[PDB]
Amino acid sequence: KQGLTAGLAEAVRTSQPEHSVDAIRKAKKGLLDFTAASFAGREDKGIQKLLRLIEDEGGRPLVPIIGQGKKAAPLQSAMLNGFIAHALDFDDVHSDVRGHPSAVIVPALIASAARGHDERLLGAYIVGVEVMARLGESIGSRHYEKGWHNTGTLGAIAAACAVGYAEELTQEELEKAIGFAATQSAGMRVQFGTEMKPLHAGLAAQAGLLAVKLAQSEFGGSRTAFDGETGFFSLYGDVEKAQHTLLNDWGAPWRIVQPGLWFKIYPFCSAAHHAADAVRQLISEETISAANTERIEVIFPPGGDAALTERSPKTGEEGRFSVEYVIALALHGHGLTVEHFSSQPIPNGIQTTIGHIQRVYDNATQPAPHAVPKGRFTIVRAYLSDGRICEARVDCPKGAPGNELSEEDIIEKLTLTVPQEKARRIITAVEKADIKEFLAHIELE
Amino acid sequence: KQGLTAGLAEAVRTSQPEHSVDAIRKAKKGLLDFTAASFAGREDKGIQKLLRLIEDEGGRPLVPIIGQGKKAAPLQSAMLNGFIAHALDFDDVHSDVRGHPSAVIVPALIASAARGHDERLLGAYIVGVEVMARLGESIGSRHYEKGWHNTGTLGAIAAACAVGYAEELTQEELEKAIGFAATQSAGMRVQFGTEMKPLHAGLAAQAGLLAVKLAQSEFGGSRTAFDGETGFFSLYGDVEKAQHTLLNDWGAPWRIVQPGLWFKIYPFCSAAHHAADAVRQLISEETISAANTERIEVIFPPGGDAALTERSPKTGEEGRFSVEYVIALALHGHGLTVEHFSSQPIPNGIQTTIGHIQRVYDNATQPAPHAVPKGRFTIVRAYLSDGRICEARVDCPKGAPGNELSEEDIIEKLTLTVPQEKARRIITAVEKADIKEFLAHIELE
Repeated sequence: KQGLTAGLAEAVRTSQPEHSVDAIRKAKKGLLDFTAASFAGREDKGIQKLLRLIEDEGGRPLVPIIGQGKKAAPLQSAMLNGFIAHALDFDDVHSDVRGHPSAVIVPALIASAARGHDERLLGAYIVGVEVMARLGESIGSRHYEKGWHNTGTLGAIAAACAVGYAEELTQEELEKAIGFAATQSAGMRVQFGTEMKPLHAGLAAQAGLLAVKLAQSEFGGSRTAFDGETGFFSLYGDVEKAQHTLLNDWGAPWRIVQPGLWFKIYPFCSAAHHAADAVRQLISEETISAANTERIEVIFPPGGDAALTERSPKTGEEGRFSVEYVIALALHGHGLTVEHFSSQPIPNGIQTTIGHIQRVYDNATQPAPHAVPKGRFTIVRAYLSDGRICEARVDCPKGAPGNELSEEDIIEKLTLTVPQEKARRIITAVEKADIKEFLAHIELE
Repeated sequence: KQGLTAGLAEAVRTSQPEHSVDAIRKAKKGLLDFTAASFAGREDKGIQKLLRLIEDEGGRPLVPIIGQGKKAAPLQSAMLNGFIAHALDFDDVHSDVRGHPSAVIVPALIASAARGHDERLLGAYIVGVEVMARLGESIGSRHYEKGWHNTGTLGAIAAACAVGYAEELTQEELEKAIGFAATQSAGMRVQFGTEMKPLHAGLAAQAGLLAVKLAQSEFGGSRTAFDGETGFFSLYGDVEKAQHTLLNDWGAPWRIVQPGLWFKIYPFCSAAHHAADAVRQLISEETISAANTERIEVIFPPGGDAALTERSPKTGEEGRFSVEYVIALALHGHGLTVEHFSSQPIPNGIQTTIGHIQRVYDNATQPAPHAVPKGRFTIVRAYLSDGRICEARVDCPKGAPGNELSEEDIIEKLTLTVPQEKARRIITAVEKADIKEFLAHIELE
């Protein structure tokens, strides 16, 4: 009669992710996307606030701060590197997680790898994603609806499990590490729209790393924190659901492959990517523009735009969650790029165009079987001068599983910030599973 | 201020605790009890596990680790000193908090006072207790019953508010710090019976200190984390209750005075202190002993022993939550002292005596008007040869508000560990509000 805590600890401990060629390939691509997203945010001012904070605390310079040209202590690095990866909303997402797995897991593993077992990082990454996906599937819808932020609340446990795999924790050590992570698990969706939201990823990475370090120190703790009427799932979610779903069909195929990580080509809310692809198609094929369009209708399935909470953004940052701003920015001839999603105010011409973009809801159109997320689509319809219309539909955006990034796409995202030579050195280190060389290259200056 | 977050921030910011002579006296006594509890646990092996961890991380030696003879970084010191204060269950309790306020608040304030504003520490301590008491009152009974550990889940916000008062944060900065603390709030009762339970106090102190440092760094965050249907009280407790109770009659009377901190004379669960007082009375006045007692009946009102979850402890640590062990230990002629509540096994003779002690429940006996906690009493009845019985009743144990420690009790608790001359110098520094000298003394080199 094995409880959920022991069940998860055993599944993690005895995993053999390196036996899956596809999962290893996907983990290498994940390291490259994580690096690209972190580099693209290297000038974000929140990073400097956090660097001044940890410099005031002090710490041994052991782990690189990605893209920042310095090192810091392991737990400090986990906080910093999680924030950096998530700061621009340019990092990866996972449909099971309903959140951002690599921004939590990879910082924890970077801190572990800088200090041993780096030969297990890729496998640990696969296992970490496996846990976070399954936690997201198991916790229940009410968890997010009530106000918890999955990236934070499930990230600490997933990071503890990834690092626990990497460091070859015993069954008892891993059970305790899971409980040490669960008893720190936190993060509130009220922080959305502020830089505390990406900081949740760093604090979750830090909490999971601390959980492993406590277990390795022989610190005492519960071995059954998932179990019972006061266990983690009863407290934060749906324990019946977790009992049915958490461990079923563990591993191959790994969740990092199926349903798979989605690597973003746009630095804004994944829920706007369909519209972004569609309007770009219309601008390319039909030469539409803000000047020649009277107005726009954006068609979602009911609830498809729930994450796009900004209908009248004033800032590029607020515009990250506005399908109106995404479409209007493209119609005005601008790239859907990092520089246009900052705290600077949206110019008045684009705001005028935003006022001519409306959302409508279509409960009859059947989503495509390969849609990401499942059941999602978006149609963009432009109204031109003489009553003419044109439309484009996207169900699986570029970068999502089923519409994967090309070789060249990965290189392009990496070279947003660094020369071609740097990006190629990074790619080669990752291809060779040379984690020491990877870590050396991603520090930058 | 309008809304709960702004309201609490304003209540904290504009507090004038220094106008309350009684509150200042109580805060000084709380500092001395915190110090004595921390000193008494200085040999705890968990402390060395945590010291090795933070030494591996590194940090500037800025803040004393109480009783350990070294300094560490502010956030590290908060973690260490909260653990140290709570490690033996010898630290203070508060009925509104349903938890251990000083083990959270004083570590955060020590880290803040070591870097300035030390003249505000005593006031900040009062304000911190005010917040944690009100959170414990406002969150609702279901919070603890569901499985959350109030010391952990309410401590970060209380510590952020104490340090925010000490460092004179603005209204906006305090609103943000409250949210930075709330979005980290965590801690599960499944960790009871392990040293992770006292570590919750340090992790809460650390999270509250981080919240203040983020607000001071101009880090972005929600200013309304208590408010709305995804706010802290809706997520973790009873938002209706909090709307009625959180801010009402603030600071009048200060909760550190009424109902007041309880300073323990025994290093075990407060709920056993009545029985401890009673059995000692019986041993003193009637010369009962393990040898001449057939059996014991211990009488509680319904629910009075709910916290005493161990009826058949195997170790002194488990014995901390066993009225049977407390009574049996006293009957066998041993002091109710730190050395008898360690992880070492309970000897077979004491276990035999434990088997002769039964709990019974009396719903008719009226608690005394001065009972602490409200409605609580304990009667100890000893059955001797020839059918004789003797009984002793305790309603307000020594150390509880209304039956406060003498000066001599305070010095005795301090000298469990250090010579009388050292303790007198510590007390003198606290009496004069010489916080710098106090901080110098409690490092123990």
